[PDB]
Order: sequence, then C-alpha cells, then structure tokens
Amino acid sequence: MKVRASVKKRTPECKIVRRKGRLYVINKKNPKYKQRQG
Amino acid sequence: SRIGKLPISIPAGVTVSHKDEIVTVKGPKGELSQYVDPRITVVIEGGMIHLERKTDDRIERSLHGLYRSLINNMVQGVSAGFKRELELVGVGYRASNQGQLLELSLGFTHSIFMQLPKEVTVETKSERNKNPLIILESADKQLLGQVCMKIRSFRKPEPYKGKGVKFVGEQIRRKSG
Amino acid sequence: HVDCGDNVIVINADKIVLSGNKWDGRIYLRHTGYPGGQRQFTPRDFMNKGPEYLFRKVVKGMLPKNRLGAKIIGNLYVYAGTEHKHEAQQPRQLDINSL
Amino acid sequence: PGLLGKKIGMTSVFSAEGKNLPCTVIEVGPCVVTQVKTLEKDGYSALQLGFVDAKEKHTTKPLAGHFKKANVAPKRHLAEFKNFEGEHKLGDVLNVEFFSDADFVDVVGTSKGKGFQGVVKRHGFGGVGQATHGQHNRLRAPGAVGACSYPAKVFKGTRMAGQMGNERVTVQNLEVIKVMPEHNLLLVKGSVPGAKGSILLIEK
Amino acid sequence: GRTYSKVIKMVKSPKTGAYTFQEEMVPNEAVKDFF
Amino acid sequence: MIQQESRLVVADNSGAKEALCIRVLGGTRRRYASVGDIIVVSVKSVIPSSDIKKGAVSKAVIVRTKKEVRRPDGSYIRFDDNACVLLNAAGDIRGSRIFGPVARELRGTNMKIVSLAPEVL
RNA sequence: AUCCACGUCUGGUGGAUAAGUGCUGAAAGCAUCUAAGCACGAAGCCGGCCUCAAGAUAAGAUUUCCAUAGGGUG
RNA sequence: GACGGAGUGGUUUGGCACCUGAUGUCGGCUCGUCACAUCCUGGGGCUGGAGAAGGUCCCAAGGGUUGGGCUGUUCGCCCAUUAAAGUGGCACGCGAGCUGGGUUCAGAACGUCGUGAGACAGUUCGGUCUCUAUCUGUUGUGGGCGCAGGAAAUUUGCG
RNA sequence: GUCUCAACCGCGAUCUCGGUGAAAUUGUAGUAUCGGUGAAGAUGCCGAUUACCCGCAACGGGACGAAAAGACCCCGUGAA
RNA sequence: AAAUAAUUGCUAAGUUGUAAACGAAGUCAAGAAG
Ligand SMILES: C=C[C@]1(C)C[C@@H](OC(=O)CS[C@@H]2CC[C@@H](N)C[C@H]2O)[C@]2(C)[C@H](C)CC[C@]3(CCC(=O)[C@H]32)[C@@H](C)[C@@H]1O
Ligand SMILES: [K+]
Ligand SMILES: [K+]
Ligand SMILES: [Mg+2]
Ligand SMILES: [Mg+2]
Ligand SMILES: [Mg+2]
Ligand SMILES: [Mg+2]
Ligand SMILES: [Mg+2]
Ligand SMILES: [Mg+2]
Ligand SMILES: [Mg+2]
Ligand SMILES: [Mg+2]
Ligand SMILES: [Mg+2]
Ligand SMILES: [Mg+2]
Ligand SMILES: [Mg+2]
Ligand SMILES: [Mg+2]
Ligand SMILES: [Mg+2]
Ligand SMILES: [Mg+2]
Ligand SMILES: [Mg+2]
Ligand SMILES: [Mg+2]
Ligand SMILES: [Mg+2]
Ligand SMILES: [Mg+2]
Ligand SMILES: [Mg+2]
Ligand SMILES: [Mg+2]
Ligand SMILES: [Mg+2]
Ligand code: NA
Repeated sequence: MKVRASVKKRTPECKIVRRKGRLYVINKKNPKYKQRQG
Repeated sequence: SRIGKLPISIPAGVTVSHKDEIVTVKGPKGELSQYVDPRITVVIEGGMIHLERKTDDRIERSLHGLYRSLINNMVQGVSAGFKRELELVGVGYRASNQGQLLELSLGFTHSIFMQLPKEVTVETKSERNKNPLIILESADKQLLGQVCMKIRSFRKPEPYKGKGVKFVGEQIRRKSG
Repeated sequence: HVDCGDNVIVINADKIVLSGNKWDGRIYLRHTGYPGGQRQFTPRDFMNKGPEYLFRKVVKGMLPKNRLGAKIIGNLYVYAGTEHKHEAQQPRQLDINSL
Repeated sequence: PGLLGKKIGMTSVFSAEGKNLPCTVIEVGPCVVTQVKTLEKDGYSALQLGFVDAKEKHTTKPLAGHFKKANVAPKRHLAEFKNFEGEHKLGDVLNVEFFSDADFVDVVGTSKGKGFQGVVKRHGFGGVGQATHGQHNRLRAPGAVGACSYPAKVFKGTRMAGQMGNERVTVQNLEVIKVMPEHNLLLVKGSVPGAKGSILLIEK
Repeated sequence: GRTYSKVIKMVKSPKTGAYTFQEEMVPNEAVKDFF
Repeated sequence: MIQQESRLVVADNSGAKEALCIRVLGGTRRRYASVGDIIVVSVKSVIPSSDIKKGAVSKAVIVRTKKEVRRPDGSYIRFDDNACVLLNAAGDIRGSRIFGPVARELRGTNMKIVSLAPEVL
C-alpha cells in the first residue's frame, strides 16, 4: 500500500472504491498497485 | 434496480411467510429468517416473491437489489444447499473429522481442533498420494462463508509454491523464487 | 434577580432522541488539573450513568452563569421511567409541545 | 476472604530441600464474625470480623450494643472481607486453618513512620553538584521546580519533601511456609510492612 | 512439541445473535474436557 | 563487586599479570560483576617475553572476589583478592594452568577452569 | 537496639477500536470489506492491579448508643 | 528519480524595528513536562520477500532509551557496550535552584596595525555570581463550621 | 566519599514555649486555572473550568520579583 | 432583547452556524454530441 494525494488506476484491472469516506485502489491480481487517500 | 425487480421462483416443497418485518423461508434443509426494511415491500403471490419500491431514491435503489438477493440466497439454501471444497496442499498436511469435530495438521507445532455448528456439516475425503479434501455444506451462504475463510486463515496459500489451504481449483497468485 | 420559575419534573427521559451521528460523535472535553490531563467523553457515556447526568449538563449552559443559576438548577428532577414520588406536591401536567 | 493477624517478628529457617529461608511470624488469631452484610440491605456482601479481646472499660456503649447483638465477646479491631465460601453467620469463629489450603497470601499493613523527609530520601533525588568543586549549600537540594514564563507555574504532582511512611501498603504473593493451628501461628516467606505488634490483614 | 493444542468452537452472542469464535491453547490431553 | 576501572590479578599462565576492567557485559546499566561473570579488559602489565602484549583488549571471566558471595545453603565465601582468567574469541581460555583457588560458581559456567584448578572453594 | 544498602523478599495482571484482513451484498445485470447487516484485528483506549477518595454542599449506606451517649483540658 | 510546479511549519540564517528610572547571556548539573516528524519494544500492506537477513510505507507516544578518552564546549571523532543509545518545544525550559571552564571590565605579554595615545576575521596567564518568600504556585499537616437531633464504629466509590 | 551512590553519628543553627524585638519592600485589592485577545509573552479583558472559612511547616515556576534614573549601543554643536 | 414566523429549493459533511497544485466526481439543475 502507498498513500498519495492523487490516486489513479495505473493498470486496466484496478478499481477505485470508497471505504468509510476514503478512496482506495484495489487490485487482487497484482497487489503492488494498491493505493490509499484518493 | 435490474437485480431487485426479478421474481424468485419458489421451488417444490418450501413455504415462505412474512411476519413482523421478518421474511422466513422453510424447507428440507431448515428455516432461515431475514429482516426486511419497511420501505421495501414483498408480497407472496402464486408461489412467487415480488419486490417493489415507491421512491426511486438511492437509499431504496440499493436496498431493492439487496433484499432480492438475500431471499434468493435463502430459497436455494433450504432446497439444494451450498457446496465448498477445501484442498490442503503441501506434504505433511492432513485433515480428518470425527463427528462434527475437525482435526487439522497444517505445519505448526500444535494441532488445530474446530467444532462446527449443525448448520455446517463436515466431511473429509483424504486419499493416499492425493491431497486431503474438506467439504462443508449448509443452508446459509453468509455463515458457511464465515467458516470457510476461518479455516483458510490458518494457512493462506503462498506464491512461491501452491502450498496452503485453497478452494478447489482456485486461481492462485504464483511467483518464482 | 429572584427565583420565580417553576419546579420541573421530566419523565421518560431515557427515550430522548439525538439526531445525526451525535451519540458517539460529539466529543466533550475536560481537564483534571494535572499535566497531560485532558479527557474525552460522549453523550452516550453520560447516558450510561443515567438520564439525570445528560440532562443536567445540557440544561446547564442554557442558564445564567451566576449564583442564581446555580440555585435554580436544583429545581429540576429527571427520571428514567414513568415512576416518581412527588404526589404530595401535586405536580401539574403540561404538554411541552404547547410551549 | 481472609483474617486479621498480628506481626510478631522475623527469623530464618532451613527447608527440607535444604534452603535458608527468611520467614515472618504472624499470629492470625481467632476472629469472630461480628456483622453479616448482605445485598438487599447494605448494597454489597461482606463479613466483618473482630480480632483482639477488649476489656469493657475500653468499649464504648455503642460498640457494646454492637457485640451484644452478635452475642460475642467484645473485640478491639474490626475489618471487612468479601467473597467467602461457606455462608458463615453471626457469632461464628474462624481460625488459622482457613489458610491450611493456601499456597500464597497477600498481606496489607501500615508502614513504619519516617516523619517529614527530604527529596533525597523520599524520592531518591540525585542532589545538586558534587560535594566539592564550588558547591556552596545545595548538596541535598531539589534543583529546579519548573520552566520559565510559559507554564509560569509549578505543575500538580511535582515531587517535593513531605511526610513519608505511616501509610497502607500491600505485598502480594507471599509463599506460605507452615500453618500451626496450636498457637494460631502462620509462617510466610519474606517481609511484611509495619513494626512488631502491628495489625495485619491476610488475604487468602 | 506435543505440549499443547489449539481448540475452537463458535457460540451465539446475545449482543448480536451470530456466532463468535472462542479460542485457547490447552495441553494435548485436555481438549475432550473443552469440547 | 567489580566495575569499570577496577584492576584484577590475572590468575592463569597466559602471560598477562594485571588487567583493567573496561566493561561489564550483559545489560545497559549493569554495574557490578561477580564470580562467573564475563568482562572486557585491557592488559596492563605482562611477564617479559610473553605471548599477549601490554595494552591488548580481551575478554575474561572472574574467579575470585573480595566481596563475599552468597550461596543458597546459607554459606558465604570471600577471597583475599579479585582475580580473573583471560578467554579467547571462541570462548575458551588462553592458558594452561590456573594459580590459586577458584569459586564453585564456575561449576555451572566453565568446566575447563574447575578441572585444572588447585582447589575449588 | 534503631536507621540503612552493598542485603533480602515481592511486583509490572474482558470490552471497544487504529492501520489492516474478511463474509454476505446492491446502487451500477458484472465487480465491490459497506451502502442494510456480520466476524476479526495493537506494549495503544476503557476495565482489571495499588493508594487516596462523601466539603461527591448532589455532603451517600449500614450496626449500635443517647435524646450520663460521647467528648475536651490534664 | 532529472527539468520544472503547489503547499505546510516557524526549531536555522536573514528581513522589519512593534514591547522592554536593567526582560542575567554559552556549556554543564538538578528537576522535569509536552509533541510525534518513532531509536527499541507492539500490529500491518508491498517488495526486484525462497528461508535467514533486509528495503519501503502505514498504525502506534505505554514504558524504555549506557559508561568513558579529547575539547569550555554545543557539535563531532574515537573506545567498550545495548533491545535501543530518537528528534524537537517549553525566554535556543530551568543562575530570588547550583557552577563559573567560555564570552565581555580594570594587570601583563606575543603576532599584527598605528608617528602616538591605543587597537584586533587574533592569541595567551590572572581576575568578588547579592536578597530573612508578601501574593500566587506546589508538596505535606492542622483549626472552624457544615452535612435538617447528637454520638462510637464499619463502609460504597463520584473521581 | 571527588565519584559509582550514598548511609549513619555529634554539637551549633532549625522547630515549639517564655522574655525583648528590627529591616529591605509597599497605588488600592475579596490577588484561582486554561486557551483566546491585546503596546504583539494576562491574577485583574472574553468564553469556559475549578474552588467551604482560617492557619503552620517546606520548595522556589510566576508576580517581565527587590536592589542601582543600563557601564553595552546611539544621541548632546555635554565633560574629563 | 425580538419569529422554534410563512413559502421554495440545496447540504449529510456537524460541512456550517467565525488554503493551493492535484484527485475522485458524492449529489442537484440546465444543456451538447452520438
Ligand atoms: C546589562 C544587561 C543585562 C544584564 C545583560 C544583557 O547582556 C548585555 O547587555 C551584553 S553586552 C555587555 C553588558 C555589560 C557590559 N559591561 C559589557 C557588555 O559586553 C542581555 C544578555 C541582553 C543582550 C540585553 C537584555 C538583557 C535582559 C535580557 C538579557 O538576556 C540581557 C539586559 C537588560 C540585562 O539586564
Ligand atoms: K500560566
Ligand atoms: K466571531
Ligand atoms: Mg516514626
Ligand atoms: Mg552524591
Ligand atoms: Mg563558591
Ligand atoms: Mg557548604
Ligand atoms: Mg454482487
Ligand atoms: Mg517563535
Ligand atoms: Mg521598572
Ligand atoms: Mg505517526
Ligand atoms: Mg535557555
Ligand atoms: Mg544568581
Ligand atoms: Mg530564574
Ligand atoms: Mg590592559
Ligand atoms: Mg591564583
Ligand atoms: Mg551564591
Ligand atoms: Mg542542638
Ligand atoms: Mg519567641
Ligand atoms: Mg497570551
Ligand atoms: Mg492567563
Ligand atoms: Mg526587577
Ligand atoms: Mg537612564
Ligand atoms: Mg428572549
Ligand atoms: Na610600530
């Protein structure tokens, strides 16, 4: 997981979800693209 | 919703009711009760379950599909059931149940003993030269999913070899060393 | 400058309603007087002690901050259930919605 | 649960394994139940015990009516213990055999009184400077008591000189060496607070 | 080794109603007591 | 009761004669070292034509102390001096003979000292 | 004897959570730990341990005595 | 992570000159208290993570966080340890609490500048640290009255 | 015993009682805390918070505490 | 001190009642291409 002020997809299989007021980028196939704080 | 505007064809030999905001499905595998929110209404007609909502607001658009699926999961739960197969991978890993007691040797120093509720029956077909297989059945998707991931949590599969507790034929993240 | 109000009895106070995310979202702050002595608590923390500990704190702060206000807060009696013992005083009934 | 005792003194004994052990001798004398406290009347359940025989000349009339009700000989010391098992009633008698099944005990006492003491002995302060090297008169001084204009005050809880000792102290998990029912004697390993002849509470 | 073993059973909870998870580590010759 | 800057007799035939304690091992503010403890020393003096040199840094183990040592059976032992024995990097001793008595505490630490000492306690 | 350490003995003991992990699951036919619900999850928070503590002027409770009870001075 | 860009803070060096018939100054000692931008210990995500050992980021301030040689030193270098030898604020915390080695009085000397009296991006030896605590603050310990008659004990625990 | 790292002992001072009895200082005071505000670092302003009335011992954070019309610095068509 | 006044919408953040480059677009109104 990395924390950025601007989170993007960066990969075609990434999806942006909101979990308790915060944005996350999730990717089960390749977890190295996980992000937080959209 | 597209999902929540779908009838559920009530199968043979199961009875459905509605009393005090609670929807209750009874069948061969047991009975399941699910509270339904007063702003999403259901009526049992012709042996079919129809849902409808008054206002098109997002607080009901989310609830409409949600309550169609919770009932649709209950009806198939009390008629057929639900299947999950766990396959222990890695030498020295054995599974064997006596009654409802489950015994697991997953590589630690200690052993693991788990008692399941009567909702989740347990069976274990473990052949020689072949990996042990854990089979769980129930009528509740949510609870059987709760038990299945607790067993897998004891030993999650690793990438370097396929070793660990996996769902049967599950796609596994692999990574050479 | 005189105590001219009415003695008030509140009943069914355990069914008071707070809106929003206020029960465990409204932070109170107080200090013990020792260094590093600030503490937090919520309206639900008061409710555990009892209705008379939330109502007294809320009604205080809407009263004058003087000696007279300290006296008149003692003219308030708050009860959880519907049962009290003041039948010797002959309490009158008032619809608070009429105020 | 527990009983009242009197501190006698210390000695050292050899065990069967062949170890030298410091032991404290306590007279856990007979205690009578002087009052039973219950939920429905008092708000909690406990037992009040009385330990040392008292002359009538030393017992006030309010306390005389207290023991006469319980129908026991008046006592000098009174204490409460909770969480018993056996439902003793008024006027029952308890003794050292209560601890005959006890492996460890807690002892509550009052420490020896040191009077008014300085920061060096009360709190272990280091002292200011050396004994030489320009020292004038702050050998046993506390040093600074705070910061400058911000704060601009001494904080609560600052460690200073004052009264030391003569206070309730608890020592936990004392190993029981032997129980002597003949003399109402109990033997424990280690030391307990207080001077000889002081009154102790021993918790099972 | 062979000085303890892990035991789990699930009990319904009054606060919610769904099953919780009870866990300990008891010596190998004590699980029959627990279950 | 040995601490930093203490001087000990060297009680083996390692060549060294007097040693100065630099550190008591095994803890942030460990103040004192007793019999059977490990310390770090500097060699202060040597016999002419010896193996180790004056000013070398070495590990050592204490075998005698002037401060009395307590035993669980109620007995005590003290000696006329403080003495140690130099050890090598692999934990063994650098000499052949031990001169003088050694304490019984080393029966639980180093059997090499006890086997080749004139007397134990 | 007392006072001491360099001595001796003793001590540092369920709930709700953070970052995270999930189950079921729509809005949005799929996906999704969340939107309705639910199971976890830190030496941290609250309890649990020790001491003080009803001037807690909201001044609490119990047992008994007096209306010779009980005290002060010595 | 180059070329570039947007902010936050006010612990550095500055800019301004707004408070001051006197607002004691470096370093150390003593005594602390607070923050978290975490050194150790606790919990996690990712890894170019086989294991072991790491790297990086996230949550976390409960406790802990060494002794020496040199130097007035802060800071640094070195020696030996430790789980670790954190970073800062509080008048660069703290001199009506200590010291007085340094800086910054009057003596003297060197280099250097000046015709000289003298002077210093310098250096060197020496050179008085005052006050009986009123208010508040803090640590202990009492007297009076109250607590809806007066007393002797035992107590619950708001905190 | 300079220190690790302090411990104990004796007299004088100290504390209590009897006798005698000053001084520095002092606009008036029933003189609490926190943050804010402000001639820009608040006992005294604002909003909250805490606090029954009156002493004694002990320590020095604040009252930009006291003492001295700053010696530094600049200024005076000052002085030596 | 004086309206728990009347009517119509927006906000779910206690935002409010007294900061930016850059993200995601949470939601409401009016359009454009297709
Ligand atoms: C005399 C004034 C002092 C004691 C000290 C003063 O130091 C100086 O004057 C350094 S110059 C020095 C003076 C003596 C001369 N003979 C030689 C010359 O070298 C200092 C540090 C400040 C720079 C000014 C303000 C101050 C209060 C706060 C403070 O820290 C003080 C004043 C008001 C203070 O009363
Ligand atoms: K202040
Ligand atoms: K304003
Ligand atoms: Mg005494
Ligand atoms: Mg000292
Ligand atoms: Mg001096
Ligand atoms: Mg002196
Ligand atoms: Mg779905
Ligand atoms: Mg500043
Ligand atoms: Mg002035
Ligand atoms: Mg942090
Ligand atoms: Mg300073
Ligand atoms: Mg001074
Ligand atoms: Mg000062
Ligand atoms: Mg000169
Ligand atoms: Mg001289
Ligand atoms: Mg002085
Ligand atoms: Mg004397
Ligand atoms: Mg006198
Ligand atoms: Mg201010
Ligand atoms: Mg202020
Ligand atoms: Mg002054
Ligand atoms: Mg002037
Ligand atoms: Mg009004
Ligand atoms: Na010249």
